[PDB]
Amino acid sequence: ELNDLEKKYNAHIGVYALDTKSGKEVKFNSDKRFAYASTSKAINSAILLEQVPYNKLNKKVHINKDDIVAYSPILEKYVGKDITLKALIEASMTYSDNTANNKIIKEIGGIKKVKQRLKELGDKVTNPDTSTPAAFGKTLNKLIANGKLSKENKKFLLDLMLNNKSGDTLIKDGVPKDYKVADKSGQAITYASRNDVAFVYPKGQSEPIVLVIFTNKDNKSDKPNDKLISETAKSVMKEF
Amino acid sequence: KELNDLEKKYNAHIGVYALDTKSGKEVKFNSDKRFAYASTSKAINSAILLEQVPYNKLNKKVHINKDDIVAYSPILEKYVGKDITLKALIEASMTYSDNTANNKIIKEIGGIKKVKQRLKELGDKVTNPDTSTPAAFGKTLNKLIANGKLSKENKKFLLDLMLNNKSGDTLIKDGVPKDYKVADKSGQAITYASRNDVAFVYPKGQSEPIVLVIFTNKDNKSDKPNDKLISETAKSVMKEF
Ligand SMILES: [Cl-]
Repeated sequence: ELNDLEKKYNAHIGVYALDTKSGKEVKFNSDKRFAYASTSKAINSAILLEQVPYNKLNKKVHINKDDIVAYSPILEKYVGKDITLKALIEASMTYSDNTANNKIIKEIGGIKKVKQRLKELGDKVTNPDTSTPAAFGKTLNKLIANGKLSKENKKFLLDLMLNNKSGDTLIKDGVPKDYKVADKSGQAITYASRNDVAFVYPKGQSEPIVLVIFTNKDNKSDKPNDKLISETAKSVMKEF
Repeated sequence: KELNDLEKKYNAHIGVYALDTKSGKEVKFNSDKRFAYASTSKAINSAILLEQVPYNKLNKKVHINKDDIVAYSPILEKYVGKDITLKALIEASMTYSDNTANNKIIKEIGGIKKVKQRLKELGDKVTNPDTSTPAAFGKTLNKLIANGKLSKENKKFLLDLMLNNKSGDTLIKDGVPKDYKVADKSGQAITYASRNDVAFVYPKGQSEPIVLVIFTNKDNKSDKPNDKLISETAKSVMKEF
């Protein structure tokens, strides 16, 4: 199980899983801080979807040269063009586009308005760099799984997660055939697979198990442990 | 135990130097042997910058571009096209062992040539950017951080990071007594089996620390490192104080 997986891999593992149907929790270093990478992009996209209706997603934003930052694969092709908010959220959620994320936060009212929304949600732990498995899972439940998003803005966002290929070797490989997973992978720039979060849907249950899995090796940037994350998922899934 | 025997038990090479800065008492075992180190040197570089920047001035910001980014930069990869302060680069280098934060701290000092010159000046003529010895690295952390020139502010800012470091848990912090306070920085090579820990151990009742340096590598480099070795080395060495 989980401390044997610390030994097995020589990694640290932080888990927080929450069945929202029953209130049941699985923890393990839940109150320890990890650097979570692009999984914050799922938060920033849902807070803008709280304020913009699905029909108003056809608003264009103008992209100019100074707006573009490194590791933007879609938005580097938009210097001096306009793009809808919808296509900014697909680029940030499918490609982890950095320019798309910056424009989505600009559009929320700057990072202070994101910080403040989290204080309102009751998360005094998450900051743009690090959070704990526990803080993050609760924020994800309150904002996406049991939040205030319209039927249509929440199907839009979950289908981007449901149809994402990035972490089919992480929580997705780890659960049984018949569970459906909607995940936001870490897809970190400078080091290999380390984080993954998901909404796991039991076959015959509409409510999700929220599952946060943050891991740390330290200093080995090209070794992914896709299998430390799918093993940790398997063992967690027993509890439900 | 004996240290000779832990090498025998875990099939490892151990280098260790301990100095009680209160009495002046040293423990040595493979002291003058050279080991290639990595992230334990981030605490040396953090201490040379805090020697020329007053704590109130740590809010100064540097701009990050794509070309500063290097591999395993857990925190700074989220800052391309952004500024970050100097108190924040040091916390990312010390807490998360971020490599863009370390390189930017070295550039602030004035580069590797001024890190060299500073060591030379502290009397360390052994350490180079590649290897060092347990004895050289131990006298250098003592002369820069425990009996150095840092302000009170900056010496507690730096040790609080090392004290609340969750990546050194399975190493020195795990082998000492229950009421020994341990402030450390870990390190481990990428390409072969190697595991290091340097620390400032505070025995109950004394405010002077023991400086502990433990360098280790498995005799078969293809072997997975075992954190237990550092833990058990630390336990033996502490019995000598
Ligand atoms: Cl990641």
